[PDB]
Amino acid sequence: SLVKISPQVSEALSNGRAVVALESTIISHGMPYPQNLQTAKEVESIVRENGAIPATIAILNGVPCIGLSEEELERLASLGKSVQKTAGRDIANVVATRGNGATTVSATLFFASMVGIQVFVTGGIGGVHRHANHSMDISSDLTALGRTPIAVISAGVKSILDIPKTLEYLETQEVYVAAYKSDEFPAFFTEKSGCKAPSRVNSPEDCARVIDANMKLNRQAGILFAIPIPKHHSAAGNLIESATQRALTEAREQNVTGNAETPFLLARVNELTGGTSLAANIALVKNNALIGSQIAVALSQLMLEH
Amino acid sequence: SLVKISPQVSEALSNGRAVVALESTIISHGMPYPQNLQTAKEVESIVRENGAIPATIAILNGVPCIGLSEEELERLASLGKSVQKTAGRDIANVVATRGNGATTVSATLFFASMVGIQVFVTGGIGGVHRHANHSMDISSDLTALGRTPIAVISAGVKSILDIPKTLEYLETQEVYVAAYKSDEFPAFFTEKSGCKAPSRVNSPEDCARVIDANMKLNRQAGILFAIPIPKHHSAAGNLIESATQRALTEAREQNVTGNAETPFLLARVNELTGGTSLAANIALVKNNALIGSQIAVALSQLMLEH
Amino acid sequence: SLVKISPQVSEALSNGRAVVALESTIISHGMPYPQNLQTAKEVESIVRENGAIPATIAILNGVPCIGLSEEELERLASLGKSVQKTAGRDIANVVATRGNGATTVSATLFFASMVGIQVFVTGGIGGVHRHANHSMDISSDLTALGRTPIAVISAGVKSILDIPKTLEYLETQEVYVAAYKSDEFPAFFTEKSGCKAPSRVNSPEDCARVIDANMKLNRQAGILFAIPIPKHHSAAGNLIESATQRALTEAREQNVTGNAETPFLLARVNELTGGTSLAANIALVKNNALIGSQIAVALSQLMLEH
Ligand SMILES: [Mn+2]
Ligand SMILES: [Mn+2]
Ligand SMILES: [Mn+2]
Repeated sequence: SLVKISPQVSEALSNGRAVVALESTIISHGMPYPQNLQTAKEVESIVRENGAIPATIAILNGVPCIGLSEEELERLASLGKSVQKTAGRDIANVVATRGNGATTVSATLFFASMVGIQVFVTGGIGGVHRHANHSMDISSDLTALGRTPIAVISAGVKSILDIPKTLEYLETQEVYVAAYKSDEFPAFFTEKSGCKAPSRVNSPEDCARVIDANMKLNRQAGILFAIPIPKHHSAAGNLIESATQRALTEAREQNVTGNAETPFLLARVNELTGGTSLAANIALVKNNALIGSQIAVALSQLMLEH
Repeated sequence: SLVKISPQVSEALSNGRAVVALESTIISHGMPYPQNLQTAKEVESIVRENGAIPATIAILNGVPCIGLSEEELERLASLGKSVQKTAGRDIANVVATRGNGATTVSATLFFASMVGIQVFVTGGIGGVHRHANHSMDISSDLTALGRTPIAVISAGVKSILDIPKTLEYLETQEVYVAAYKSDEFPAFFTEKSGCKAPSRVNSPEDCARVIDANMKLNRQAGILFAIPIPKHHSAAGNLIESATQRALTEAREQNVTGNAETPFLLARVNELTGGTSLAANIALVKNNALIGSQIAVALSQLMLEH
Repeated sequence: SLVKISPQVSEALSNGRAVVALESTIISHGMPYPQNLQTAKEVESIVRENGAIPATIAILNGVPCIGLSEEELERLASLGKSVQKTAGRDIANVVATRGNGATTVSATLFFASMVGIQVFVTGGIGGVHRHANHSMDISSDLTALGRTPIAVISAGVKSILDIPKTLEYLETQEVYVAAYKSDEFPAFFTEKSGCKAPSRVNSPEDCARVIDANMKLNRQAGILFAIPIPKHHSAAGNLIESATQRALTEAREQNVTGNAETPFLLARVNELTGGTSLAANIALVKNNALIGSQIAVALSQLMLEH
């Protein structure tokens, strides 16, 4: 009764119809207003055009909202960076303080699974940070997915993170990880992570069959589908990856360590590449929304045929 | 039906009244009998005077007891160090062998949450040990709190442990961590850990609002509130911290490693400081009982107003 | 309705009678057909002779089977190595693709616990790999047991793995670990791991009392019983351990690291020792089946006496 579900989303959920959850970060960190709103509308339209209902999730004035109205999407967008970045562990505090929160992967998948949404489209997922051996800095996204039965549709893991260790951690958490139409696990900006995909899926229908099986089994762990960046944005992605490897090199040369390591890398990449990173992120989210919506629709067919 | 709940505690729980869980360690390792009993009575009295019901938890002759009678508290106290230190994973064995067990944070929070107690007052919580990178020695307290929806009221984490890594681990487990009336996460004996508080709460009512939100959301992860040592015991705490840093230094100089590392540190500190450590621990538990009881009462008001 | 339970197993479960779960690996990697089938029959017969019902678990043509018919055991055995090694996170994919899967400890304990089987006999359990500090390579067996209330009957952990870190990890996951009739935690092939047992049990009845307590408490974490290799196979085990320590030495000398480390060790041991490893594994599984069946029967008595 604390959570507000939009009528479009609740009616779809009642009848087993396709719903795609979305997080509130394309909005809080996009282009200058009202361009971030326009991007959010464009992503929701991709979901709608493919036959699913988009369920953008955010917290507004302490109210968790699953499915946003036009007014709510506008309000969220005009707030811009002023919203609290809200991980799962932050939800109760944002509710208690009646704040506005843009939910991360861990928080969004909590709310999506709470109400029975099976497919959550994101950009990337958090992971094991570089030099986690000394810091233990590991995203709660990985824990959350290990104990929430939901499918996350991502473009992989950023090379700023430790991708091999992220994959190992996901194995240990019992998360099924599959690359989409590839034997290589994608990094976010490049298809080349250097890591073999632990498993492979080749169509939205393949994906839906795995989700359907997971639901029928009542497993409490989730699924990560990783969709490699489209070749039409490989130039933008390759630029970011080149800048990232340069930043990593400069970081080593200047002995940047500890809590300053990750923010230094992020900082240096933006100077070299400006807006191309956001452009790549938007292209990735839009690709994930397309394939994620097809997965959700294929799943609703399997559910109908039960 | 295995667990025995005292009539005072069960009647309070039936009516949504304030209850504070307590562990059985102030007793098993306090001053010489009957001084450890007197300390336990003093802590329970602080809870009672503030309008809550104290629920001390222990296992006696294989019977988990939630809420102790006068006879039971006396019996437990006279046993002294003879009781098994009982972590969550030890409970079944202590029950099976019909033993006596003093429950740790992980075991106490299991029993407290089992019966619907929302607030558990402790001294400190276990954590990531120093050089866990080589040992993986990490307290089950952290795991337990990550999957039990209960608030633990603590004075932070001892500097004998690795506080930065403990904080990271708690983030990954989706535990909401907040310092009380400070931007700094407290170490146990000193307010100065060197780590920023990941979040802050400024009153018992703030705390209760977070717990209330967590309950309404049906989140399965818990909450750590960390209350800095009162200035009136900072001298005792500073002495312990000084002795701890000296022991850490001597440990490095004598290359103490592995399973001998943590017990060496504990051993050296006691020689230098004698009884002041226990005095500091008692002051901390009594402070946590005061604030914890106020939190529990404020929470019972929120629940009444639902 | 996706899972097929044999009539013998379902009738036993309905009436609280002794059932022992078994995994499908003695079969997929045993002696040349039909010798692997004969070994599987021999293990099931040990369970039957001791008064319990054997429940071998596998996935055949996408159907999870709990309890195999004569035809199914034969079919599984004739498939040999062609079956997918199926961890818990792989189950949904094997079901979705209608494949054949030999379930590992993590997958088998999921299915066993799903239907109410309390005792699962295996050979060994997976663990923390050597140099996990750099790789984070850790078996999902440990996670799975930390959140599944079932008893696993094993002969310990292989010295190819990092046994001290595996024990620490199990503590953190809240898994009760006990050595059978010893103060030393067994390695798989040798009773000498160099690690003290965190706890000890001295009879099948002791084991059953712990399981019974765990069930009554409704704890969601499981139990690992580790049974040291019988002295009558210590020569075979000692040979394997000697070969393992030699392989470890050669690995260090040739600087084998990363993802090549574990497979190199496994590879070298087989060249030096040929079939004695399988012989030792079979002896261990058969010993675990004997004691595991006694535990299951003793537990069914406790349940009858409730
Ligand atoms: Mn982090
Ligand atoms: Mn420990
Ligand atoms: Mn592994």
